[PDB]
Amino acid sequence: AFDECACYTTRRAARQLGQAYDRALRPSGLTNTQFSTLAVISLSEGIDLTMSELAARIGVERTTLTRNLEVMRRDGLVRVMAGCKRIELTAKGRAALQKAVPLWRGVQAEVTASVGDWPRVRRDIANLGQAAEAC
Amino acid sequence: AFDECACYTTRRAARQLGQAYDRALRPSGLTNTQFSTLAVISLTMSELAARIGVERTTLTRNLEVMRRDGLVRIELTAKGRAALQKAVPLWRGVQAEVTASVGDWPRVRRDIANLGQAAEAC
Repeated sequence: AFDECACYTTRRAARQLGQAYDRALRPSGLTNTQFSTLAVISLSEGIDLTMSELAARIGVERTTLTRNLEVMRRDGLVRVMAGCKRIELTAKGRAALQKAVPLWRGVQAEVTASVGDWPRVRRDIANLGQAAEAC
Repeated sequence: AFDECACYTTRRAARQLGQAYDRALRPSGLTNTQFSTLAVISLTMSELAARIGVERTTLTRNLEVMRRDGLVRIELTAKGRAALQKAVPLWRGVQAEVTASVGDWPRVRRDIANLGQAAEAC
């Protein structure tokens, strides 16, 4: 019975989430990962960060992050100079993020309504991940 | 507050897990995805990719290496089935090790599946 594999189900879930979050964020012109990195930057501001230090925070691989960061800076959402690396939010980035928030907020509410207590489940999942990590 | 983001939390947890499973699967010579493709086939592409939970490009390149390793032909080969069977007890030992981090695994599993399921509906 492989249907219950923690890795499998969580992986399958996360992907479906990525799809729905992408769909919902369509109008803001952001992908879930892009939106994520932006949010992170808007939170931490620019700032000097390692690509691995950033990729880990968003929960992606360096290659994926970097490639995305490229398409993002290429689109004038972020400004990336040398520090490590200096990443900054552009006015346009702030705009897209601001526009994306309500969209992300709607899908978040619609998705986490499938569980009795989201905070509970979230913490569990995260605890499950950190558990895996420490393994 | 983007910490509570269901997409982030899951993606991160998923990654950490995939890594842990990779680590446990080593003796067999498989990755988690490779194991998950074998596992599925024993049971179209976008059809398959969607079920194991990976992108088409990912699935296809993985399918490439695996058929290159003689694991698949889609038919599992003798070697494919063997590679799968060897991984089983390993996956089991880690499946038990990880899920002990939660009170009722079946419940939290349901919640996670419901989560992705909720997304799918959208």
